[PDB]
Parts: sequence; C-alpha cells; structure tokens
Amino acid sequence: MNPPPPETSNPNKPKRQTNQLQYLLRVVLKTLWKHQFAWPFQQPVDAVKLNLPDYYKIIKTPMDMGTIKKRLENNYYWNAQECIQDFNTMFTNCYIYNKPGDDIVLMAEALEKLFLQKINELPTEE
Ligand SMILES: Cc1cc(SCc2c(C)noc2C)ncn1
Repeated sequence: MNPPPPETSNPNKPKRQTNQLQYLLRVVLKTLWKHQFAWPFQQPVDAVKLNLPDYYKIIKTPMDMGTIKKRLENNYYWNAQECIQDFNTMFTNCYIYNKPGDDIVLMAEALEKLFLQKINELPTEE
C-alpha cells in the first residue's frame, strides 16, 4: 500500500513569507519543475502503480517536489533550511532506494546539480 503523503497543511505550525522562501519557489522549485527529468519527482512515489512493494519498507522519510511545491505555495515553512532539507531528503531517498547508475539516479543527479547551483546564490535574508 502507499502511506499517507507528507504533511502540507498544519494550522498550528507557525509560518513565514520571506525573501529566501520566495527564492526557493520562484527560482529553485520552478527551475527543477520544468526540467525534462522532473516527472518522476513531481508527486509522491506511487509504490502501487510503479510496482515498488519494498519502497516504503526502505524509505521512511518520503519527499517529492509535488509536496515541496504545495508547502511553498501554501506557506508551510518557517525558514529556508526546512525547504532545503526537503529537497535533500528527496535526492537522498532516490540514491538510497535505487541501484547505483540507474536512469532514475541520473535524473536525480541532473536536478541536484541545478539545485546546488541555485542554493549557492540563496539571497541574504532581508
Ligand atoms: C525512470 C524511472 C522513474 C521512476 S519513478 C519512481 C522512483 C523515484 C521517484 N525514485 O525511485 C523510484 C524507483 N522509477 C524508476 N525509473
């Protein structure tokens, strides 16, 4: 079975709208989302349709860009580090689950290269 997805709404979590979080949406997420290799990462892993019955046995902190996009658009975060951590969790899960050198690993690596280039110029907090 699939687990419930990660949380994207929690009214008692305190929230901020900040220039670093705006950059994470307008620059980081949008750059990765439009990439030709984004599609596997645009929603939670569907272990049923993809026939991955061991995925959620191995991966206990699932994360994906559909979840991150919702978190950014719905102002779920307090700070940029929370969102950066979500991207890094997504990449790590892919590398942990998959056989080294598989297509999905090359896809994650291409997105991660762009992620790192954009994070390198995360603006100073205003
Ligand atoms: C090309 C492709 C797509 C997918 S989508 C499912 C997926 C993701 C995302 N991370 O690990 C797996 C497995 N899997 C393999 N190969």
